[PDB]
Parts: sequence; C-alpha cells; structure tokens
Amino acid sequence: TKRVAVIGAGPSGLAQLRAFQSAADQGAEIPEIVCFEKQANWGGLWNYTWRTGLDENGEPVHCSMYRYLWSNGPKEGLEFADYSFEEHFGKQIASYPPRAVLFDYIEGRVHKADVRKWIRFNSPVRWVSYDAETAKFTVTAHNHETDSTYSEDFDHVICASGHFSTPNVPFYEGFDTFNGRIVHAHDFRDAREFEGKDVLVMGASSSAEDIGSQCWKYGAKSITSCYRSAPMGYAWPDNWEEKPALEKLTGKTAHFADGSTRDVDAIILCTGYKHFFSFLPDDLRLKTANRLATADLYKGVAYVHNPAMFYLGMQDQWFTFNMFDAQAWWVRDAILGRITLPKDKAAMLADVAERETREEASDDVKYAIRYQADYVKELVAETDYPSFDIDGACDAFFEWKKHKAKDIMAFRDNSYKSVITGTMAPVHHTPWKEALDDSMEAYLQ
Amino acid sequence: TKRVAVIGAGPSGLAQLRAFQSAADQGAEIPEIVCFEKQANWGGLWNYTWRTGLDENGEPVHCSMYRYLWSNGPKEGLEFADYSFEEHFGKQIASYPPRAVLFDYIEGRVHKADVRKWIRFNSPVRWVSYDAETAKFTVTAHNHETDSTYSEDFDHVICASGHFSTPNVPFYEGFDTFNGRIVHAHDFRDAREFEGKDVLVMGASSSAEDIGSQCWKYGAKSITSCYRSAPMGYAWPDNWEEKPALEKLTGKTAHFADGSTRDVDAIILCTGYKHFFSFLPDDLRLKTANRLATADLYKGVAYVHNPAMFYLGMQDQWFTFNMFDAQAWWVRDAILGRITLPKDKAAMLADVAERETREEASDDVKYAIRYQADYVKELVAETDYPSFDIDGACDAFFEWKKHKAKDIMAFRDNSYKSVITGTMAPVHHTPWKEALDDSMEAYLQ
Ligand SMILES: Cc1cc2nc3c(=O)[nH]c(=O)nc-3n(C[C@H](O)[C@H](O)[C@H](O)COP(=O)(O)OP(=O)(O)OC[C@H]3O[C@@H](n4cnc5c(N)ncnc54)[C@H](O)[C@@H]3O)c2cc1C
Ligand SMILES: Cc1cc2nc3c(=O)[nH]c(=O)nc-3n(C[C@H](O)[C@H](O)[C@H](O)COP(=O)(O)OP(=O)(O)OC[C@H]3O[C@@H](n4cnc5c(N)ncnc54)[C@H](O)[C@@H]3O)c2cc1C
Ligand SMILES: NC(=O)c1ccc[n+]([C@@H]2O[C@H](COP(=O)([O-])OP(=O)(O)OC[C@H]3O[C@@H](n4cnc5c(N)ncnc54)[C@H](OP(=O)(O)O)[C@@H]3O)[C@@H](O)[C@H]2O)c1
Ligand SMILES: NC(=O)c1ccc[n+]([C@@H]2O[C@H](COP(=O)([O-])OP(=O)(O)OC[C@H]3O[C@@H](n4cnc5c(N)ncnc54)[C@H](OP(=O)(O)O)[C@@H]3O)[C@@H](O)[C@H]2O)c1
Repeated sequence: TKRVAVIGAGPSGLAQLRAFQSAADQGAEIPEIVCFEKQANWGGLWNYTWRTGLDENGEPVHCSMYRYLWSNGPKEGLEFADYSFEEHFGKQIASYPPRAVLFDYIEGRVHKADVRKWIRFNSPVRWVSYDAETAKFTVTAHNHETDSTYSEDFDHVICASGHFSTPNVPFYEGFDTFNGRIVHAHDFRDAREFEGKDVLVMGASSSAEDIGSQCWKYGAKSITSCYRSAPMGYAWPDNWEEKPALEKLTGKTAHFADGSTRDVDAIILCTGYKHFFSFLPDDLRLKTANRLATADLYKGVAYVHNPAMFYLGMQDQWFTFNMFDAQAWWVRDAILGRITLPKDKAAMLADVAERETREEASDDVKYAIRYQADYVKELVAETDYPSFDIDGACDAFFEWKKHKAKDIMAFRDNSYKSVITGTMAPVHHTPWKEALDDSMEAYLQ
Repeated sequence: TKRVAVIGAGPSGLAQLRAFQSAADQGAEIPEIVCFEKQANWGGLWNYTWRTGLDENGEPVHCSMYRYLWSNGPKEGLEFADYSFEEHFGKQIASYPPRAVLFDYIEGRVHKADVRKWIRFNSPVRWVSYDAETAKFTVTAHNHETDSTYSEDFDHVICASGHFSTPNVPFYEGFDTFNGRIVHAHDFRDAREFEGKDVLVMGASSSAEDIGSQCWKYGAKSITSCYRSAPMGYAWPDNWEEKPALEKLTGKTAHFADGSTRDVDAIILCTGYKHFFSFLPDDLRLKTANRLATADLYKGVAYVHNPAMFYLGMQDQWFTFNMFDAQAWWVRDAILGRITLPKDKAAMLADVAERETREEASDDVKYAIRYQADYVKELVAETDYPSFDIDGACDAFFEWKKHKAKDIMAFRDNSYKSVITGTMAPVHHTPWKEALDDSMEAYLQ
C-alpha cells in the first residue's frame, strides 16, 4: 500500500489526518499514514510549555505561545466546517476563547476521528531525502522514548511543521551590554515578569500588539513600542507610546530615529519568524517570505520542484483552522487521485506568480483578508470539504478589524455572528482586562 | 587522497587541526582536512554570545558561558605544551584570567598554525552516515552563508562537538506557575539581572559553585543552593545557605526535603548537560554518562563500533586543553598509521571496562584528578606530543582544591608555579570580588 508521512501534529497535521480518515469512511482506500511529532502531545503552537530554548529532549522548543493568551481573532472565523463549536462544547461560548479552550476544541475533533493511533510523539524528523530511481522519500526520525533513530520510505511527504517557531532575532548596538531582559516573542511566557517595569516592544505586527497588550494588562509601568515601517497606529492607552525605529541602546537608554530617547527596563523582540526547516535538503526545502502567496507552492500546497511533497499552513494567516482544513482536503485528494497535478512545471510556477501578483495589487487590509478568503473558497470548491459561509467568516474579520480600530484594549469584549446560524455569540462574563484567570474551567464556568 | 572531517572548531577541534599541521611540517603526508563549525568563529564554548536559545541562523546556541566568567582552575594546568602563555602575551599574568583573555590565548595558537583555511564557519553538520561497502562517511552540512546544504565523503570523522551545551532541564512541581525567572545555566548570561533578588541555585557541582558566586558578587540579596546528593560543603558567605533536595514550589515558596521553606525570586538550574548529538544515527552515536571514563571510546577517543570514527573531549574535565591536545595527537597518529587500532572489538571494549573500573575504585577528588592525569600521561607516551610535567599539573590542581576549601569566594586571589619555569605567577591588581570589569583590557592594563 502507498505510504504518506505527515510532519507535525499541530492544527495543520491534524487536519491532514482528519482528511484521510474522512475519506476512508466513505469507502475510499487510503495510504498508510504516519505522522511524526517532535512534542509529547499534539496541538502544535497551542500545546503550551513553560520551557524555552531547548526542550527536555534537547530539541528546539516549538511553542511560541505565552500565559494569558486568548484567541486573537473571532472564533467564528476559524470554526471547523465539519465539527462546530456547538457540537464540541454543547453550548454557545463567547468569541475569544483562551488558549486552553481552543486547544480542547482542536483535540476534540481528532479524538472523535480516532487518528491518534497514526501519530508518533517525541519523534522529531531528522531528515527527508528523495530518490527518483525508487520514487520514494526516505524519512529519518529520532524516537526519544527509546533514544533510537530509524528511517522509512514513503511515497509522499506532507510538511506541516509550522513557521512561527524559529525566531528572527536582530542585533542592535547595546543589546549585549543592556542591564535588562531581552527576549524574543518566541521565548516570552509570563507577562507578570514585567509588572511595574518600562517595557520596549520592538515590532508593529500581530505579536507586538498582543504581547504589548499582555504586559499592559498585567501591570507594566509603561509600554514603548517601536516601528521601522508603518506604525500600528491604534489609539493606545495613556502609558503606551509608539515610536519610530530603534537606533541603539546606550546603557538602558533607547535611542530612536527621530532623535528621542527613553529609558527602558526590558526589551521584547516581536520581530517575527523565519521559515526554517533544519531537516530538508536543497531540492526539497521551501524558501519563501511570510505572506499570503507562498513561494514555490502550487495551489499553495504542492512543492513545485517535487510535487509528491506538500506543505501545509506556510502562508501568513488571517484565516487559520478552516484554511488548513481546505489545504489538507486538497492535498489528500491530490494523493488519492481525485485531483491531478500538472505535469508542466511552467504551469505550476505560473500559478504561484499569479497569486503573488494578485496579493500585491493592493496593500489594503480588507483586500488582504478577502484575498485569503478567495484562496479558501478556491480550495474548498475543488474537494468534498463541507462548504461553509466564507463570506460570513470574512465579515467577522471585517468587524474584528473595526473593533480593534475603535478600542485596541477592549476588542476582545465583542461578539460575532456564527457562520452557521447567524446568531451573535454571547457576551463573556468578565471584561478582558479584568479576566486574569486563564483556565478553561474559569472560562466555561 | 584520504579525507578527514572534523566536527567543531572549539579547543578540541582546533587541537586536531594543529596536530595534523604539525605532522605535515615534519614531512609526513596528511589527508585533506575539513573542519565544520556551526558558529561564525572558532573557540567553541569560549566564543561568547549574548544570545540564548537559538542563534541568528536558527541553530541551537552553543555558548554556555556568561558575563564575568573567569578561569575556573589554575591556568598553569591548562597551558599548551607547544605554546606557552609567555610566548603569547609576553608578560607573566595572574593565574585566573577572564574568558576574553583565555579566548585570545586559544586564538593565538591556531593563528600561528595557519589552520583557519581548513575551517568552514556558519556550517552546522546536519548528518553523518557510514557505508561499509564504500568505507566512507557521508557528512551532510548546511552553509548558512549561502543557505545551501551539501554532502561530501570522508574516510574518517572526528567529532569534537562538545557536551556542555545541551542542557539537562528537570521539571519540579510549581516550575510552570512560578512568578519568577527560571533559567538553566546554559542560558545564564548576566549576573546583574539578579541584584537584590533571592536566588535559588539548583545543583552542587562546578556550575552551581560559580554561577552562585557570580550572583553573590553582583549583588544578589541571597543565595540558596540545593543539593540532592552530597552538599558542596564549602564555608559559604553569610547570605548563602545550602539546603537539601528541592521537593516543589508553591507560588514563590520553595519546599525542601528537610521540611524547610524559602521564598525565592528566581531559579537557576545548574543541573548539568547531556551528551547529545542531533546529527548522528544509532550506529555512530556515542551514548555515555559524563565522567572520566567515557563509554564506548577505546583510549577515550576511538568509537568501538566503528573505529574510523573518533570523539574528542567527551570526558568530564579536570584537565582540559592539554588533554585535548593529547587526544588529538593520538587520533591523528591512528589515522596516519603511526598507531594501529585493535582488530578485536572485544579488546576495545575491555579497554573501556578497565577505565571504568579504575575510575570507580575510589571517590576521592585527588584520586579523580590523578586518574585523568594518568590518562593524559598514557596518551602522550604513545605519540610525539612533547612531554610536559604532568605531575606538576597535578600539584597545581591539588593546591587549587585546597584554596577552594579554605575560602570559596577568594580562591581566585591565589597564584601558582609555572609548569615550565617553576615561578609563582604574579598577584592580580584587583581582588576578584572587586574586579567587576570583564574586559581583557582592564585585566592586562
Ligand atoms: C503567538 C501566536 C499566537 C497565535 N494565536 C492564534 C489565535 O489566537 N488564533 C488562531 O487562529 N491562530 C493563531 N496563531 C496561528 C497559528 O499559526 C495557527 O493557529 C496554527 O497553530 C498553525 O498550525 P500548524 O499545524 O500549521 O503549525 P504549528 O501549530 O506550528 O504546528 C507545527 C507542528 O510541527 C511540529 N514539528 C516541527 N518540527 C518538527 C520536526 N522536525 N519533526 C516533527 N515535528 C515537528 C511542531 O512540534 C508542531 O507540533 C498564533 C500563532 C502564534 C505564533
Ligand atoms: C560554563 C563552563 C565554564 C568553563 N570554564 C572553563 C575554564 O575556566 N577553564 C577550562 O579549562 N575549561 C573550562 N570549561 C571546559 C570546556 O569544556 C573546555 O574548556 C573546552 O571548551 C571544550 O572544548 P571542545 O572543543 O571539546 O568543546 P566546545 O568548546 O563545546 O566546542 C565544540 C564546538 O563544536 C561546535 N558544534 C557543535 N555542534 C556542531 C554541529 N552540528 N556542526 C558543527 N559544529 C558544531 C560548537 O559550535 C563548538 O564550537 C568550561 C565549560 C563550561 C560549560
Ligand atoms: N501573534 C499573533 O497574534 C498571531 C496569531 C496568528 C498568526 N500570527 C501570524 O504570525 C505572523 C507573524 O506575526 P509577528 O508579529 O510575530 O511577526 P511579523 O508579522 O513578521 O512582524 C514582525 C514585526 O517586526 C518588525 N521587524 C522585523 N524585523 C525587524 C528588525 N530587524 N528590526 C526592527 N523591527 C523588525 C517588522 O517590521 P517590518 O514590517 O518593517 O519588517 C514587523 O513589524 C503574522 O503575519 C501573523 O499571521 C500571529
Ligand atoms: N569550569 C567551570 O566552572 C565549569 C562549569 C560548568 C561545567 N564544567 C565542566 O562540565 C562538567 C559539568 O559541570 P556542571 O556543574 O555544569 O554539571 P554537573 O557536574 O553534571 O552537575 C550537575 C549538578 O546538578 C545536580 N542535578 C542534576 N540533575 C538534577 C535534578 N534533576 N534535580 C536536582 N539536581 C540535579 C547534580 O546532582 P547529582 O550529582 O545528584 O546528579 C549535580 O550536583 C564539569 O565536570 C566540568 O568538567 C565546568
């Protein structure tokens, strides 16, 4: 029987397993599926750990999430089309669940799917090579439970290893002598650490917004965020100042591009991540910027230089969970033969070029959201993934953007229409800034 | 011609290059040598970086050294037999030089040797395999300068990748909810961070002693160190208490095995390291405890299951630099044919078993130092490495041990006789406790 290797059991890899199990139930023959996961459990970025740097096994820590993290977008825009929030929880919950609650939801679906038996945990992939003579990938993996490395052959490899875990960590003059903490978002864990401190947050994207907000919520004396392109531009609280580019540090004094200076106690580098695959040779290794049209991926999933290799979730993300589903169903269908890939590499490269050109046609945020919605629509049309109201999910993101513009610190105190019923989610029992307790127990009451 | 791969350009790898260059100068034909180094420069652990976790390229940070680090033992006991301190700096320096000074000394020797041209920097090794049919090792390496992975064939591989860089990081109840910093020694950089703080130092070996001392020197409010075996036992300062095993944390309250408690602000795990090779398959991968008799290494260097593979510096270390030299000369001679390895695997295994039994015969510290001295003596007798006064080196370590027992905080305010001239080194211009400045400049005046 044909064999498929899935690298990673985060939301993407899990979606891939769910896709195959769903086809098997229909009566389709499916390949053998082996999912390799470095961590001790599934969940990907959502599987929280206090650990930073290297894990208990000596492997790079994957987790980039922190304490107090809540859903940063409306949940209504990431609902699985085949497994609703209502089905999982029974009842209606608010629109921005804490990490532990979304983790439960992710896990609930694959528990029902009975796909855990396909996963090997504590088993980082070390290497993948392809031999055209045999038409097989050789996957080398290390099993930390037995301290033994082995290799096995597969007809396909689906890489779902993430791209928000290997940090971009710039050096600025003074970083090495600064008497204070300098920590990348990747290693950030507990906002309580900076209570009563002046925090400098470098960056102007998703992580800067949220980590700055966590530090603010948990009692930072002040937040100073700095940008090198467009400011975030929100109406910040009184103790939050947005400055232009950092130039250098002299002692604990930060110098900015407009000539202004500020003393800071700690620096959090919210400077993003790189696509990094420590386990791939040149001929298989995806090289791309983080954006909505990923380089060298036909239909955003099939590797143009070897289309028997696929990648999931390698785009930057407005949509998340149901985009990964759409991708996983598509990749599944390509492997099963329900979809046939072009034999013309020129055609695959042109597909990517079209996507890049279309992404770049406008820099408008609503255009970007709609662009990715269009991508999900495109993939869903080409498989049996249950169609869902993508326009409705789109409107949720539009409303979410409006809410953040109005009150950046209170945007999580809002509800959105379910794409299934059209009904507004309930108000949560506690305002975000006062909801210091993380637990799922406290959230669900 | 024959080819040798050296993995790592720390003191061990550097000693290996120097060994081969020395033989070439004698008129011996030598193999091609390729040294792969993950970092941007040589020096191994001594090559300091402010970075922790993953480096700028996304690879695990090798550095385990910190600011304010000074030589841990007498320099007279680690002097190269073929390159004295005098020949280098010219003058006579004190006996405990700061990191930056020793780095310069290390650098000095290999600069003179003209071996840098054999080294590829920013080039972590990804994998090594051996094929018996071809009798070749295939080394796969990633060049971060070009973002390109390649592979090449070698007749020998010499692994000098260190074993004090992948940390042992235990979990204790309360670690994940502790409102304070928890950092393994590997990630410890600036003692100033803990000024005015109550610090818990877990451990009772080299790292606990020195990191605890740095925290003390740089103004920690108090140090509580904890042991699970033998206490360190020194006469500690007034604000330093040694406790038995940590049981758990409840909030910031540490509970110990004797029923006592102590509130702490930060925890530094000085809990040691594992031997960890992310780039080796089972049939080549050394598995061993950290000790003086390393498992599965004939003569402490030749891998018993494939003796064309060698390992340097995998022992725990009383002796350092001149032991690595002795090892490197020995491995060189095996490769050149000046030494012939046994064709009897049982004999190689018996060699290791003898070393283990002899190490275990006594737990006395002086016995342990003499044991490794005997190892260096053994290796040096079997090559043309110049013979030096090993007994004198022993006496230096013995004096060092006694100074530490007398005053653990001031042992660095001592001098020792040169192993070449028998002249007591001059006293430094500032007592250790007062010598806050790191610079080599401040040290040398
Ligand atoms: C800080 C942060 C907050 C976020 N918040 C939200 C949010 O609120 N809502 C939302 O919808 N999205 C959020 N995201 C987006 C996130 O990317 C997706 O939710 C989702 O986690 C991506 O799923 P994935 O499976 O593609 O990747 P990941 O979740 O990164 O999972 C990849 C998996 O691959 C494994 N892996 C990696 N290397 C190897 C190897 N060599 N061998 C084996 N396994 C390996 C990892 O251990 C991991 O389990 C957030 C992202 C970040 C960084
Ligand atoms: C905290 C600390 C303090 C110490 N203080 C002293 C002291 O005062 N005096 C003393 O004599 N000794 C000291 N030591 C001992 C130290 O082990 C030796 O001085 C020496 O650094 C060991 O040299 P090495 O080359 O064997 O290993 P390392 O110094 O660890 O160097 C190994 C090299 O291999 C490289 N490498 C690792 N993996 C890869 C890969 N996959 N591909 C390519 N390259 C790789 C690393 O980047 C590194 O350059 C200390 C050790 C520690 C941990
Ligand atoms: N954290 C979340 O809430 C969350 C949730 C889900 C998904 N994600 C995804 O994660 C992706 C990454 O989010 P992110 O905020 O972590 O990273 P990011 O989007 O790449 O943003 C990095 C920020 O740091 C700045 N920066 C980068 N390098 C810098 C340097 N050397 N000096 C100064 N500033 C620098 C960037 O500015 P320039 O624009 O000038 O480069 C940008 O403002 C997002 O696109 C988002 O999809 C995030
Ligand atoms: N020059 C220096 O200052 C320096 C500094 C660091 C390292 N080194 C070199 O590298 C070696 C390592 O030194 P090291 O101190 O870093 O490591 P180490 O010698 O392995 O010591 C580890 C210490 O932590 C304790 N420990 C380990 N696991 C623990 C756990 N789960 N819970 C509680 N305690 C735990 C150990 O106790 P047990 O004994 O009970 O296991 C031991 O006391 C040394 O032999 C030396 O060669 C040198």
